[PDB]
Amino acid sequence: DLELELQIELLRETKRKYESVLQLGRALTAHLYSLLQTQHALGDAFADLSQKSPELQEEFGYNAETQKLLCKNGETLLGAVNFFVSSINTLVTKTMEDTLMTVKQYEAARLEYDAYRTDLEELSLGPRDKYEKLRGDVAIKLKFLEENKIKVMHKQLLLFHNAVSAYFAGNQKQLEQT
Amino acid sequence: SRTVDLELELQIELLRETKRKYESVLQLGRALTAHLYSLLQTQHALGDAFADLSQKSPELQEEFGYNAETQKLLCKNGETLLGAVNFFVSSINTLVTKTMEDTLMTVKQYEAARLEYDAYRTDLEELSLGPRDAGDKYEKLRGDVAIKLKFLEENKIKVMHKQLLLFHNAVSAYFAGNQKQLEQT
Amino acid sequence: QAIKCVVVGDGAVGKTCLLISYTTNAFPGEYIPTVFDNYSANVMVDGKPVNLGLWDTAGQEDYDRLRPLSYPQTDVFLICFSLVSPASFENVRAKWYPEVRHHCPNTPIILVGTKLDLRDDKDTIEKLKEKKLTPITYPQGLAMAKEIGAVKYLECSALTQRGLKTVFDEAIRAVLC
Ligand SMILES: Nc1nc2c(ncn2[C@@H]2O[C@H](COP(=O)(O)OP(=O)(O)O)[C@@H](O)[C@H]2O)c(=O)[nH]1
Ligand SMILES: [Mg+2]
Repeated sequence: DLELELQIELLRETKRKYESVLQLGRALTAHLYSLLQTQHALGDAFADLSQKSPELQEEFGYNAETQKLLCKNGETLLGAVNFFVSSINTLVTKTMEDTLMTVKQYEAARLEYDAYRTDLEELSLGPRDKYEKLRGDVAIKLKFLEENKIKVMHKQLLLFHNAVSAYFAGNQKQLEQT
Repeated sequence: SRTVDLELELQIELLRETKRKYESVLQLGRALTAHLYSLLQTQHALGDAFADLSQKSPELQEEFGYNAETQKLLCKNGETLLGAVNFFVSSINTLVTKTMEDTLMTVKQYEAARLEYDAYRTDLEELSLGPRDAGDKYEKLRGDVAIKLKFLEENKIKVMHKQLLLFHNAVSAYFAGNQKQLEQT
Repeated sequence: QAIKCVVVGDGAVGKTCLLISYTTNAFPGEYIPTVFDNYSANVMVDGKPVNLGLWDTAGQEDYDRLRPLSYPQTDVFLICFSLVSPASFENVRAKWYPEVRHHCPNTPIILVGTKLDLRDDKDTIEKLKEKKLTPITYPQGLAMAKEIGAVKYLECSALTQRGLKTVFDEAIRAVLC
């Protein structure tokens, strides 16, 4: 049957891309985390130099505050990015699997009906029904997840974007509070 | 029985402690450059993926594309940041690595002369205590480091002032032109 | 001391595996670890404590704009090419040699032969001929180095480590001369 296996083949290409996204996701997390460690250390290094270098007190001064504010805001952003990737993960590691698994059960009793047909076909003219039950839990299971995809990606994609945006706004704001 | 050039030696300790701290900043800067280059690239990938998914998903065409364009705006703006930090790192690297090293090269010669003079005048003392007898390099070097320490401090203020000003500006300009369009695309 | 070494070269050559194998002693073929990550290392170059800063890159044209962003303040380039890829090897003069010089014309360059194992194996050896092509020899790689101005020319396998540990010792020596 075409319907399902056109619906499945797409549920994989999609499980894939969302993985390729999930990759770039932890990466973003990674690089972001590091960058924060650096800005934290850099703000302390600048605060210190500010106290010791009266000739360059202001210059080291505004540089430390900035880096400190940036680090603080970066924390929230990181939280967000994590919640993102995390949730996108739940939608791939579990919810999607739960569906991709019942497909395996469907595939188990799938080509065995299409095989046993052509197979026990030779044997004829010479001189066992719950195959669809899985079909229910794979069509009703399948696009019952698509709604779920939409519901999650919509929300997740919005939080993420808002988070990134908020990042720069929160930064640009307090950054002008000097 | 030890020669001490109080003011001078205090300045030397400060230069060594300054050089230590700057070298620390220099390391952090380098890390900052790495991570920023790593962050950058991702944003280029993310941008492309999101742009991809945006076309292969009409249900979420506006959501994915909204992000695609942002992760693409950032990247470009984070190219101007990277360039600025490299500039920061290499400028201060010249100061520490070359200009401060030149002076410390003279600070070491002077310290050596100062210690030789102390050993010399000490040898003289424990030599008087015997069959009886009770009747330049250091000074030239002492003068050479003072001049250098002064030239160095002058140049240090200038280089750091300019670099602290530009680094700060670059770091914040990575928000100004990053806001007026971060969600205006 | 701080030395910055950038690894460049046609994608698929193994620049990423070259650096993960070296710095972590493991092949990344397992999940392909953190994208666009850079790597550092601490090696003893003759009773000498060195902090090696290794920069990975992306060979695809898509990144031609933000790639040279890592070249400033570099100390030694390692133009790579696959010994199993004659095509990649051509771009050694077609793309890399110029670009690296276009920005920093004065920095030492080390030509490396990534994948020295798939040079005598039963598979690509056949499909290589299948495309009317053959693997890169010592010459024309040894001459390629000279055709450019490489301070050295080594070969190695990120999957066997043979010649790996060396490639960087040469990168460093090329620096402090
Ligand atoms: N057999 C073999 N394969 C390698 C070697 N190095 C990389 N590869 C493979 O080549 C492909 C691309 O390698 P990669 O490190 O991602 O190349 P990059 O574009 O330079 O980062 C992957 O499928 C690797 O498993 C090698 O030393 N020997
Ligand atoms: Mg790679």
